[PDB]
Amino acid sequence: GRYIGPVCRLCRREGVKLYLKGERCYSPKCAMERRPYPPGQHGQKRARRPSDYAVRLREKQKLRRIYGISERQFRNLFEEASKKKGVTGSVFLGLLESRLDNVVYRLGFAVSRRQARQLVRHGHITVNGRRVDLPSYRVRPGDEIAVAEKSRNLELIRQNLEAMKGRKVGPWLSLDVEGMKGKFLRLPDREDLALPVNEQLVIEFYSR
Amino acid sequence: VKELLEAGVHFGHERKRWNPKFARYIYAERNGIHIIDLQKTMEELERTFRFIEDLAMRGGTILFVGTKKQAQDIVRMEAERAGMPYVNQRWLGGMLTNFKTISQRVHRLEELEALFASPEIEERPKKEQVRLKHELERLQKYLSGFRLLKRLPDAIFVVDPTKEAIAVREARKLFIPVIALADTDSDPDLVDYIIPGNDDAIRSIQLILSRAVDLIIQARGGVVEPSPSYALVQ
Amino acid sequence: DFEEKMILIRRTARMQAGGRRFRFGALVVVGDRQGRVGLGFGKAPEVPLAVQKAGYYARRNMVEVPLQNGTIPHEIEVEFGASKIVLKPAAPGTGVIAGAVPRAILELAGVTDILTKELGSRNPINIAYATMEALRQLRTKADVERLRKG
Amino acid sequence: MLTDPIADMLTRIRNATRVYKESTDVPASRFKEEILRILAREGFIKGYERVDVDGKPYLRVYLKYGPRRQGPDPRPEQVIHHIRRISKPGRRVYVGVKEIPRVRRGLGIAILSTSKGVLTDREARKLGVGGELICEVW
RNA sequence: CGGUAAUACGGAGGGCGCGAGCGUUACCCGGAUUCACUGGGCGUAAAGGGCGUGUAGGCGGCCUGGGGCGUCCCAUGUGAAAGA
RNA sequence: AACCGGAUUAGAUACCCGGGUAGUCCACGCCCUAAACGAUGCGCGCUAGGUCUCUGGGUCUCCUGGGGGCCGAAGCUAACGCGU
Ligand SMILES: [Mg+2]
Ligand SMILES: [Mg+2]
Ligand SMILES: [Mg+2]
Ligand SMILES: [Mg+2]
Ligand SMILES: [Mg+2]
Ligand SMILES: [Mg+2]
Ligand SMILES: [Mg+2]
Ligand SMILES: [Mg+2]
Ligand SMILES: [Mg+2]
Ligand SMILES: [Mg+2]
Ligand SMILES: [Mg+2]
Ligand SMILES: [Mg+2]
Ligand SMILES: [Mg+2]
Ligand SMILES: [Mg+2]
Ligand SMILES: [Mg+2]
Ligand SMILES: [Mg+2]
Ligand SMILES: [Mg+2]
Ligand SMILES: [Mg+2]
Ligand SMILES: [Mg+2]
Ligand SMILES: [Mg+2]
Ligand SMILES: [Mg+2]
Ligand SMILES: [Mg+2]
Ligand SMILES: [Mg+2]
Ligand SMILES: [Mg+2]
Ligand SMILES: [Mg+2]
Ligand SMILES: [Mg+2]
Ligand SMILES: [Mg+2]
Ligand SMILES: [Mg+2]
Ligand SMILES: [Mg+2]
Ligand SMILES: [Mg+2]
Ligand SMILES: [Mg+2]
Ligand SMILES: [Mg+2]
Ligand SMILES: [Mg+2]
Ligand SMILES: [Mg+2]
Ligand SMILES: [Mg+2]
Ligand SMILES: [Mg+2]
Ligand SMILES: [Mg+2]
Ligand SMILES: [Mg+2]
Ligand SMILES: [Mg+2]
Ligand SMILES: [Mg+2]
Ligand SMILES: [Mg+2]
Ligand SMILES: [Mg+2]
Ligand SMILES: [Mg+2]
Ligand SMILES: [Mg+2]
Ligand SMILES: [Zn+2]
Repeated sequence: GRYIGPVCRLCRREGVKLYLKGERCYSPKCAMERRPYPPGQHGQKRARRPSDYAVRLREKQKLRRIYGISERQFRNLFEEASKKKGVTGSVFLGLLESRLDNVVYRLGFAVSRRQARQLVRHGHITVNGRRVDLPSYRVRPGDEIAVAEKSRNLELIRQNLEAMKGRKVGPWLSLDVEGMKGKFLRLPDREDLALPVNEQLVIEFYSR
Repeated sequence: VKELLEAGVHFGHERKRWNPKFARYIYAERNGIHIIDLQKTMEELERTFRFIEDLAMRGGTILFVGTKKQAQDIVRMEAERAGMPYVNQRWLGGMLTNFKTISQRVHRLEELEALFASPEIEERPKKEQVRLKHELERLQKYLSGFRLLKRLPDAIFVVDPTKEAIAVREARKLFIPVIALADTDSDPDLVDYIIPGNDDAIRSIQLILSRAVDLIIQARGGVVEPSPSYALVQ
Repeated sequence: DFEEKMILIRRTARMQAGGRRFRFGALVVVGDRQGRVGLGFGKAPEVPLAVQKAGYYARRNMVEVPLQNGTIPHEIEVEFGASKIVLKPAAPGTGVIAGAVPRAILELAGVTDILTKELGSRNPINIAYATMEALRQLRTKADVERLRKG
Repeated sequence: MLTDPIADMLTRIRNATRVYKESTDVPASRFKEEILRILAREGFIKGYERVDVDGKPYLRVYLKYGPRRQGPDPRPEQVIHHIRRISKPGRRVYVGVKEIPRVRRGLGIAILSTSKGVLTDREARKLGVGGELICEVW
C-alpha cells in the first residue's frame, strides 16, 4: 500500500507546491501558503548547503511523491525506461503519465491523485468498455477512459465534471464531459508536462 | 628607413655559449666565434619593422627594456625620442603582471614630486625632509621611463631576452608581443618578432634602436633629425 | 552571466613556535554552461577570503569547450601526475556520470551527457587539474581538418 | 639488430616531432613506405621521399605542425598528437572487419595491414576486409 | 564516540528511508586499474636475480619468387528447447 | 674475536690502556652469503647542448671514435631527482 498520511506536510519538505491534496492546494490553506519551510522542530533553522547526493535524492522524491507511488513500482518503471529506445529522461515521464490513476486525475475525473486512485480501485473507471480497477494499469494511446454508467449518477462524479465545464485538458488528452468519456491521444512530451522536476537529476540519482 | 651595409658593424657575437635554438640564424664559426647570418637578419628585420610601423601609426605603446651596462643610456634617449616608456636600472618583478601594484608607486612619486614643488616641503620636520628626499630619489631612479605607462603596454622591446627573461616571461603570460634584439645566446622561440644581432657592442645597439625609433616617428608623421645617441658611441 | 560551484575547502595547517597557524584552501569552478569553464584555487587566512580568491583565479585561466549536442566530440585520457581522468562522449538521455569533482567541472561547462572514470590518484585537486587539461585538448572535426589541410 | 622496424619508424617520427624537427630519416623498406603513404595521404606528414645516406637507402619524412601559438610555450600544436604501435612481435593483433575500432570517434585512423593492402580503418571497412592492426595515429 | 553541555551511549519529541515488510549475519560479483588482455609496476614506496656462460623456448635487417599454415573475405552446415 | 688483566662507572659482561688464542698469510679441498649498491637486468634503435677528463685516429683554434664525471633541452617523476 502506498503512503497514507499527512500530505501538505510533503508540500513543505520538497519546497514546492504538491497538488496531491487536490483542492485546498489552490486555496490559501495549502500550508505552502505562509509556511514554505519544511516540517519538524528544526524546519525554521537555516538549512545547510545540500551535498551533491542531497540534491539528487530530494529531486527524485519531489517527482516520486507527486504521482503517489512506492519506490518499488517507481524503480521498476525507471529500469524499464533505460532499456527502451529514446531518451531515458522523457520516456520515464510518459510512462508515469500513462498510469491509469494518473490519467484519471489528468482527465479531471478526480480532484487529486489519491482520489483518482480510489476511483479506479473501486471500479468506477471504464477502459474501452471494460472495468479496470488497477491504478497501475498503463493506458495505451487511443484507449477510451470512461466512467461506469453505474457511477454516472454518483454525486461525487457529477461534482468534479461540473467544474470541468469549460476547463481545458492537456494536448495529449480529450474528454467528452456529458457522456463522461475520455481518450488518451498520445504520450505527452517533456514540454507537455510542467512538472517542476529536473529529470537529469533523477537519472543521475540512479547511476550510483 | 632600412640598412644594407651594416655588416660593417654587427657581424656576430658570443664565441660559443650558444643556445642551439639560435642555429637557424648562424652563418659560420670564424676565429672561434659565432657570426650571425647577415641576410637572415634583414629578413627578420622587415617582418619586425612592419609590425612596428603598424603598431606605431595605430597609436600603441611600446615598452623599451634594457638593463645591460651597454644599452642603459641608449634606451634612455631613444625611448625619450619616441613617446614610449622605458626600463633602465632594473626590471621589477610584476611590472606587467602586478602592474596594478607597481603603478601605485608612480602615484607616490607623483605625490611627492607634487609635494616637493609646494611650499610645504619645509612645513615638515627636518627628518621627514630627508626621508621623503630619499623616496623621490630612488622613485625617480627606477621609474623614470616607467612613469609614462597609463595601461599595460601594447608591445615590448628588449635588447637581451636572455638577461631580461624576467621581462619576457611576463609579456608572454599577459600575451603582450615580444620584440627583441637577440644574439647567439638567446632562445628565439620566445621572441615574437626577433632581430638577430649582438646584444653587447654599443656600436650596433645604437643603430638598431635609432632606426627603430626613426621608423616609429615616421609612422606618425613627425619626421626627426638624426638621433642624439650617436655621441654615446665613444 | 557567470555561475560558480565550490569543489572543496581544507584546513592546511602550518607549524610555528607556540602552536599551529593555518591557511584555507578553496577550489571553485566557474562556468557559463555555454562551453566556457574556469578553475581556480584560493589560499587565504579566513574561509570566505579563500573562496573570493578562487572565484577570481577561476575567471582567469578559462577553457573554450567544444560542446557537440551537449557532449564531447571524442574520448580522451589525461594523466596529471598520478591522477588519470577519462572522458567519453555520451548519447543524450544518459546524463553526467562522474565523481563529485568532474561532475562539477563538466556541469558548469555545459555538458549534459558524458561518461567518466577516475583512475590512479583520486586526489580532488589533481582530478580537477587533470579534467581541465583534458578539456584544453579537445578538438573538432573542423579543428583537426585545419591541422592537416596544409 | 633492430627489433621492430615499424615501432622504430613510429618512434623515429614520435621523437622527431617532439623537438619540432623539419625532417627525419628512417631506414628504407617497402612496408614502411606503404605506411608513410597513408600518413601523407591522411595529412599527418608533409610527405616523404627516398634518399641514400652513406650509400644506404633511407626515407626522409617531412613533418608538419600547427600555428605558432600565443603566450607562454609558443610551440605549435602537433599535427600528430599520438602514435602507438599496436600489433608488436611477440603479441600479434589481428582484427576482422567487424572488429576494426573507430579511432578517436572518427578523428583518427587505424592503419590496417590487410590481404588487400595497407589501408586506413575507413578504407578497410568500405573494402570489407580486416587484418593486422598496425597502429593508432591521431 | 563516552573520563560533566555527548546531534555517536540510553530514552523522549522531532526528522529522514523503505513500507507488508524492515534490519541483520553468512556467501557471490561490484567498487578493485588491488593479479592490471582491455588495464599496473620494481633508483629511494612492496619489487632487478651477486656476476657470467649458454640449453630449451620466445623474438627476427633489406630485395625477389613459390606455397597459402597463421590472418582476412564470401557461401553453407551447425549453434536443440527454455532463457536473454 | 674469545679470553687474562688495568681503569672508568651507580654498575662496565663496553667505549679507553696493558697483554693475548683462533684468525688474518701460503697450499689443496669445502662454504655460495653481503648495503655482492648505480639499492637502477641485458641488447638495439631514436631525442638540444655546454664543460672537465682517460685512450685511440685525424688534413691536430679543432674534427672524429671508445670510456669516466658535472651542469643541463625536450620529456619523465609523488617529490628528490634522471636527463646521448
Ligand atoms: Mg541500465
Ligand atoms: Mg538496436
Ligand atoms: Mg532510454
Ligand atoms: Mg538511453
Ligand atoms: Mg500528444
Ligand atoms: Mg548502473
Ligand atoms: Mg600581426
Ligand atoms: Mg630590483
Ligand atoms: Mg649575452
Ligand atoms: Mg576548442
Ligand atoms: Mg604514473
Ligand atoms: Mg555520438
Ligand atoms: Mg591508490
Ligand atoms: Mg548529568
Ligand atoms: Mg567533554
Ligand atoms: Mg548533559
Ligand atoms: Mg542524540
Ligand atoms: Mg541515540
Ligand atoms: Mg521518531
Ligand atoms: Mg509488494
Ligand atoms: Mg569485493
Ligand atoms: Mg578486476
Ligand atoms: Mg573496473
Ligand atoms: Mg591484494
Ligand atoms: Mg599488462
Ligand atoms: Mg591492445
Ligand atoms: Mg602498482
Ligand atoms: Mg626497495
Ligand atoms: Mg645488480
Ligand atoms: Mg636484492
Ligand atoms: Mg621479418
Ligand atoms: Mg622463426
Ligand atoms: Mg589459407
Ligand atoms: Mg535460442
Ligand atoms: Mg522464443
Ligand atoms: Mg675488562
Ligand atoms: Mg673494575
Ligand atoms: Mg655512568
Ligand atoms: Mg645464489
Ligand atoms: Mg625494466
Ligand atoms: Mg691526437
Ligand atoms: Mg662520452
Ligand atoms: Mg644531473
Ligand atoms: Mg622540463
Ligand atoms: Zn498542498
